[PDB]
Amino acid sequence: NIYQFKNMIECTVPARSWWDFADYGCYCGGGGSGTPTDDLDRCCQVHDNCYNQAQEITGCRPKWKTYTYQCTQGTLTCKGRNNACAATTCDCDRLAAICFAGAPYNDTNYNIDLKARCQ
Repeated sequence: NIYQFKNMIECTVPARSWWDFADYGCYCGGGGSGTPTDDLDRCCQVHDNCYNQAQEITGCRPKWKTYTYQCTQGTLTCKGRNNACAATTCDCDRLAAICFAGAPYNDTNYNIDLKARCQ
């Protein structure tokens, strides 16, 4: 669920408040269309698409599905006790958190005008 995803981000990117990723570019946070503004935005686009794929699983709701994962000593892991839905969304979240940690963060792309620049 979103609470867990937030914690994954805090796990992989300790040097930044997770809020910095809540409204970035065309894909991070609200909005899910247009051309990704940079590498970080591409991470969010992939995450968006991943959730769309997971929701094709019967009764699978990415934003609310509670999965089993662990974050210790710099390692993020999705546990083996997850059913197909939980396993899928945990992986979507894990890959995005890892993607975030290796992508540059440009302050100029934070809180941009989605209606005007993401068409």
